Amino acid sequence: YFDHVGTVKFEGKSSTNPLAFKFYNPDEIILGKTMREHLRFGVAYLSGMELAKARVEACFELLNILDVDYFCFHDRDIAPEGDTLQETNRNLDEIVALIKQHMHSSGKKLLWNTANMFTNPRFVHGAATTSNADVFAYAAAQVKKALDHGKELGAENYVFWGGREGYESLLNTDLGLELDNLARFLQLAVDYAKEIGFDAQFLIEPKPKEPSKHQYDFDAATTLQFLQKYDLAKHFKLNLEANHATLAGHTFEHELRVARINGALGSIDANQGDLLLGWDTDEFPTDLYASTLAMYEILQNEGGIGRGGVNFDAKVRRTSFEPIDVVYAHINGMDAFARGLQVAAKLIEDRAFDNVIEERYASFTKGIGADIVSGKANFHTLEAYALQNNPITNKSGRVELLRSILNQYIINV
Amino acid sequence: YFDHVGTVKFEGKSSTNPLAFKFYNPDEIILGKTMREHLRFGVAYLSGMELAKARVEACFELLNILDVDYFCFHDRDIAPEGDTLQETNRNLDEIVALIKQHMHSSGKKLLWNTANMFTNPRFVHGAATTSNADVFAYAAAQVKKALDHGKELGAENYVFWGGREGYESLLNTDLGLELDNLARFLQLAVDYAKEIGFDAQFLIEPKPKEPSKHQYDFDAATTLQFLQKYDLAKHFKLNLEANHATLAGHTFEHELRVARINGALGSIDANQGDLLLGWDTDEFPTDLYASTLAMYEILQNEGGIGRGGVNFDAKVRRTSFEPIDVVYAHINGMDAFARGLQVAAKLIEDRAFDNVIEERYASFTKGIGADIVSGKANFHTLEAYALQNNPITNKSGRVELLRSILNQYIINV
Amino acid sequence: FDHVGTVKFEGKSSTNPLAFKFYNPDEIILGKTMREHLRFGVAYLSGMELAKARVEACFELLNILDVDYFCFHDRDIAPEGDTLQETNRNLDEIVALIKQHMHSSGKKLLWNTANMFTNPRFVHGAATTSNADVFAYAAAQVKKALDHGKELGAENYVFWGGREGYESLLNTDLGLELDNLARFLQLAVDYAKEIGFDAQFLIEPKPKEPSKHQYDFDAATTLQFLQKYDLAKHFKLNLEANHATLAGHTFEHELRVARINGALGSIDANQGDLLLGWDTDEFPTDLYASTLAMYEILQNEGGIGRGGVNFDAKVRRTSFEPIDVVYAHINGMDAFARGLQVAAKLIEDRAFDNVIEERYASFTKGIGADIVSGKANFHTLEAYALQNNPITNKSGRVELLRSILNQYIINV
Amino acid sequence: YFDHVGTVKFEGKSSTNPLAFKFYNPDEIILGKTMREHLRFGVAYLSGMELAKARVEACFELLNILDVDYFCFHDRDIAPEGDTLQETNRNLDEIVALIKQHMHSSGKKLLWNTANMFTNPRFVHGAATTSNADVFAYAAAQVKKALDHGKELGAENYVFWGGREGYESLLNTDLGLELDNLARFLQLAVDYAKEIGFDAQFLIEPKPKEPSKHQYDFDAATTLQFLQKYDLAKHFKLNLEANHATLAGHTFEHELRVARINGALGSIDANQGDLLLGWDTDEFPTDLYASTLAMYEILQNEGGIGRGGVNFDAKVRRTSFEPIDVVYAHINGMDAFARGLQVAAKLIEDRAFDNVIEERYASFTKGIGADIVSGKANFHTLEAYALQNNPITNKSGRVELLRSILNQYIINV
Ligand SMILES: [Ca+2]
Ligand SMILES: [Ca+2]
Ligand SMILES: [Ca+2]
Ligand SMILES: [Ca+2]
Ligand SMILES: [Ca+2]
Ligand SMILES: [Ca+2]
Ligand SMILES: [Ca+2]
Ligand SMILES: [Ca+2]
Ligand SMILES: [Ca+2]
Ligand SMILES: [Ca+2]
Ligand SMILES: [Ca+2]
Ligand SMILES: [Ca+2]
Repeated sequence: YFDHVGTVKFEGKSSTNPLAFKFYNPDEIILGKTMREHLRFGVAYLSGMELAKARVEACFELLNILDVDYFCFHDRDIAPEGDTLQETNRNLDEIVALIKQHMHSSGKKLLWNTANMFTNPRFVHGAATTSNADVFAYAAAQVKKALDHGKELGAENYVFWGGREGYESLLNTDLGLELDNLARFLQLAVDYAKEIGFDAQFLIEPKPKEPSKHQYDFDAATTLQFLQKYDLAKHFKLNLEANHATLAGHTFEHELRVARINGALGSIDANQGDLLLGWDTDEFPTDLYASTLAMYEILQNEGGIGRGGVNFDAKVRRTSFEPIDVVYAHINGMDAFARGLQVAAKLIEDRAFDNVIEERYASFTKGIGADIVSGKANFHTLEAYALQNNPITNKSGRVELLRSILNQYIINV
Repeated sequence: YFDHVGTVKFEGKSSTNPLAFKFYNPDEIILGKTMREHLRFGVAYLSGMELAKARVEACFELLNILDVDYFCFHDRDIAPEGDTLQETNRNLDEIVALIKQHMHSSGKKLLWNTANMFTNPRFVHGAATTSNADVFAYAAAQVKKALDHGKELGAENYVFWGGREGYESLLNTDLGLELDNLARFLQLAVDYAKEIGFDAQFLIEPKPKEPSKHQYDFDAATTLQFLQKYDLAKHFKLNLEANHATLAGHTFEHELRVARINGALGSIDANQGDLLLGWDTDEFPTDLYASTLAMYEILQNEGGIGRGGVNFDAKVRRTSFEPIDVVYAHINGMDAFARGLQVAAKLIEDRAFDNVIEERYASFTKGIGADIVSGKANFHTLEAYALQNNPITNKSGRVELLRSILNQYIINV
Repeated sequence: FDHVGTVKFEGKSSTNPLAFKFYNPDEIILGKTMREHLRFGVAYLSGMELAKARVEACFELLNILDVDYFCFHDRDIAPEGDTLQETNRNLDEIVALIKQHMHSSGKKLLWNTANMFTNPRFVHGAATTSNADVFAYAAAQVKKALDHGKELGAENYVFWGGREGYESLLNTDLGLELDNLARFLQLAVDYAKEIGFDAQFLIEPKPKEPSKHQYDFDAATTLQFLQKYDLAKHFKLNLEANHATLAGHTFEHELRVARINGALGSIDANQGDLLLGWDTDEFPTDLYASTLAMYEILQNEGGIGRGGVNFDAKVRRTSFEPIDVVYAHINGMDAFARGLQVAAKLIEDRAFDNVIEERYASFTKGIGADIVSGKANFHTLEAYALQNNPITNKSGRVELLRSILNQYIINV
Repeated sequence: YFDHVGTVKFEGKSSTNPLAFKFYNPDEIILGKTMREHLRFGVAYLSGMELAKARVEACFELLNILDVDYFCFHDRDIAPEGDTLQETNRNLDEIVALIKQHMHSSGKKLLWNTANMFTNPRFVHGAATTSNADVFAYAAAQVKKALDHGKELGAENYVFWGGREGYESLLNTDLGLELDNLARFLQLAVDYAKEIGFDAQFLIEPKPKEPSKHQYDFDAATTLQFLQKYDLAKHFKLNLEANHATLAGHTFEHELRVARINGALGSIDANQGDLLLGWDTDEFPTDLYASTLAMYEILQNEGGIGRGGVNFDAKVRRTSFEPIDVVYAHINGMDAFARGLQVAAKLIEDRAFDNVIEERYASFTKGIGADIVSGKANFHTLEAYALQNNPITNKSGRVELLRSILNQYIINV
């Protein structure tokens, strides 16, 4: 299906073969784990049911071409809807059965599945946050079925994403009812997963906007505020998508670090936006700064990426319409994140940033700084200290110095 | 001296007097309350101490010119630093006593005061989130003094703003330590206000960025996430500044509604940015959509603006450098928000929006929708409902219709 | 449209949702009726059966709204065939039905255009394509549209951004693409001359979307291109409000730049959302933007001239009932009619012009007159400044002027 | 004084010396020319006259530390104003005499000088586009003096920059008069340079905004529209500043290519913005994509950078306040652009992009495409060709392929 016989192999950074990896060596050992284990790369997923069966075959062909172990899918992208909900689910069941056998034969694993509650017109007002309770019931039936399929196929995570949960205008929005109903829907899904013994990690993917004016899981901190408010934080981690970070006005590594220090870095969608375009372009990730600094955050996460992966939720350019461009595009993104891993790991091993940070904040490990951190110091004792009028000498933050190191490691590692 | 003898007075929407209110009639009653009480307008603040005393005289002259009942100040904006912290506080105490005098003779009240921990170079790395423990101690001494002065002058609120609390680069940032230390600082402040019996409402003002790349209290939701995480939410509401809403990628009314439904709409700074400029211009508020929709949110807040007010944290344009421009600018903003109050109050009384919202979400007050809201319905019963395959018919959201009504009321109320 | 009658003016107090609150087509404003000031335009089963039905729905909507002008794109009014010949046969057949409807209903064609955006052949652009075969098809399509524009009496003809730009400079021959864009536009000019097509040629700037950069980025950038290639004498601009803010400008900025360069040809009335980086094409509702747009248009030579105020806008995705098309045009028609009322009174009252006159009075006398005349040079200006006479600037009065704007929007 | 002493020297990519160039080897020959000549790096430029004289010393000390051959200055940055214009020019002349001798003894060259008509409050409304003719006269006297000084010191270019030439609001702007006066002023300057024999390349620096809402030289194409309209294009090239390109919504390499194909790539100011911050941050350039692609456009320019240079119009971060950070910051930017030159030259030498472009547009060098370029093809004949209905087959744009190549050369060159 992809104009490409054979598999893409690692050929080193000097190779001029456009169908070879320059940096992704799956077997390269980095800090005691292989690149394959560090990155856990995932790949995204005639008419009617015949087109669907052919899509199955093409998905696993591509997984074999790229030597990728993990895939993801949305229900409505693997099978067409029927004339009833029953027939929709029969069509899905049939295609799931084909996928399950391919997974067994090929040894491929389901990183996550999800429900597409975005495409069909019934979701024009959203799904959980719809104004039409009939749509909420259909959305529950659809996610119910998707949790069944996630359990059947052994999904390691299950994703809820922004779709159409937000608003076009606050003028016609009952904000409390929509947010309450979102929280009800998510808890109902948690209840159902527990009842069927589905032990995948639940993930929410923040997205700030597009196609809606505002979408409720705006960024990591906004989603965490909602999760904490509704007693859902214990059930959900975040699926962080690079382009959605920058759409929200943050760097990717900002979202990742916020997620990390709240125990909620669950998985990533590796792509990139165009910061001069206010929409979500979902380009395959090529920026070596973004991939280096993303893997820097991931490598410090408990268990690294953990049960998540580096998932290529990305779109070939409109002008890269040939089948082979799908292979070129993944090679672009896989080599960019493999280089990012190499560079990040060496930055971490050399404490290239950590030693500067240790020195920056050293005052909080001695004297009055230690007393602040320990809780001994209060406004009375801090004032008495400052009333000594000891000269205050700040230290440079060395931003340009560190930026030179980042450039040096990107090139030299 | 503002080149202006006497008071600005209401002269109706027909007046061509540039130094007269066209819409702010302080005694006009709207829904059982005067404009004065709805809006609770606030105004925000030779060398050395003589320049400082002159500035006090100019501030209360302006309060009298504008017939404004409330003012705000920052400590380092009202008095110069001395050669020691002791002398800085002596200078500040002397000016605070001159302010207390003018409050006596004029009856004007302190809406809030705050510590300016932005201007002096000791705060280059921040205040609570500084890398230098000596700066943390100075910041504590400064806020301790400001809480004393707030108590002494009867401040109804006390504001913490995000001046230097954030980062220039995550490369050199110990994020967890900075946020832990910000939470420690705010809790120490809470402790001290309780010890001295300072009963003002504590407020945090979100700001997403500028001057720094990222500032931690990015928007209402992000600040609420931090407050909830560190058990501080019970002590703080938000001071919402309109320009900071749009700088964060939200409308002002979005930030206000989010705060409102989390019980955290404490006060507002009334200004406006330029959405084509990304840098916090703090212009006086002139946009009648923004003022109407801000007042629409405030009127539905418990107690209206409550102990807060509509505070003109705004700057005349660089090209409006004459004294009289300060009066023109305030008339601009006071009339904009008075018109917004009139229009919003009639939109609420007529239920121009509430009737469309009521009909939009009516399905959640009966049938399967009521069972969703009550918790009776789960995935099993919702699926059984959806499996009936009853046709789903959504209703239009009528955005353009409501925008017509908004235009009509802004013009015709 | 689930609304059989005609929408009429019922004044500002009316609570009829299907009535104009500000657009009174007959109201006289500075010697001209609202109808002729604004020249409102409306922008336009399977296969040919669906095509014919859409013609009927178009003119049904023109009658509901009492609108005199319409626009269309060729590929939006007729389906393609299995050959170019068949595509033009389908197109000709629908054009014949539109012409009869124009005669019977009295409606006029503001402009037509060629849609060289949808079909996959234009993936790399039309005039700026990398594939010469596509350039040829593009020329054939515009040729046919110039013929239909002549046949239907189009007062303008529009070239718009579509796919003329780049996704990446890494693979772009910029000089060739711009040279070919100019070649294509000249050929079009050559052909309009042959058949006696007299309509005003217009270029619509768009800075980006779907592409990373589109070459007619804004008014000034398109003007730089037209001047470089000796095409400025043949083209004016079709200015769309959303494209101004997408380019980082206010709509009134683009309108004034176009106006002082004699290139304000026509407008597409809509609005974006300045918090969303994409071209939302909402029906215009912002009274500031509509007031200040009509302020610029009223000062253009002949007002909007041969152009019009064309509602190139889409209903919200959540406004999916037929009646919402009517509600949305009422929203935008009333917003721009109010804009005209306020702008005309501001102009009549010289509310801004008197302030501008005083602001720059220094350039009508003394050393300022010698600067303007060309008499003053660096030598005589230095001698003047070396007198060290005090410089006293005057306030720009921006906050004062904004209060006036608010007052007129509410009061006129 | 810069805490350094000695010269920064090249130590190669593996050095761990923070005070050594890792990529800038001034003597390395690349396509027949040294790095030093390719890049022509430029560096930017007690109270009263004593502080001014100390600044002269510190400037040339830094030029010797960095081994940089070119510098720039603004008149009001090198000498304080006097109590009269005569005194201002006497102060300026005295400092210019000191700089002239330093240039002779040190062998450093003046890349460009300019007039600062931004700081003093007389320019609150602008300079050439002021509303006050008295200010226009002062502006004329100041530029006249700067052209005198530029000729005396042998400036190779002379810069006009954005300052406050724009508007705060169109409500109070006579746009035609301001633009006419801008053109008059620039022609007066051209006249005067001719009269004194000043042979430097005149340059205009585009800037879209900040501090003003709109600045007239918005970007390259907008400035070119102005230069063509007023018959000034024959006299001016552009000084392209990287942060101003992105502030205007363009990439830096876009502005450079637009300048280059219009004969107007005169010089550059090498810095970078933050595309998530809406204001002009003027950070030292570190992004290897931006520096690579900028040197890519420059190397294809007639004569490369020509009489211009790669000028570091950049500011150290607020938090990098130690003197040594100035050295670290230039090492960061000089190594970034030296690496950019290495990578760009090999990309150009290998025709890594040019061969893909040659094939992409091959259709225009034969058949109907040649008739199009030749002018022979017209609408009648192109339609005849299209009416044969021959299959249209487009070829992929290969963007992801090309991005992989860019990444590979950045690492491997
Ligand atoms: Ca909603
Ligand atoms: Ca996306
Ligand atoms: Ca995703
Ligand atoms: Ca910090
Ligand atoms: Ca502000
Ligand atoms: Ca504030
Ligand atoms: Ca192109
Ligand atoms: Ca558009
Ligand atoms: Ca348009
Ligand atoms: Ca101006
Ligand atoms: Ca700059
Ligand atoms: Ca510059």
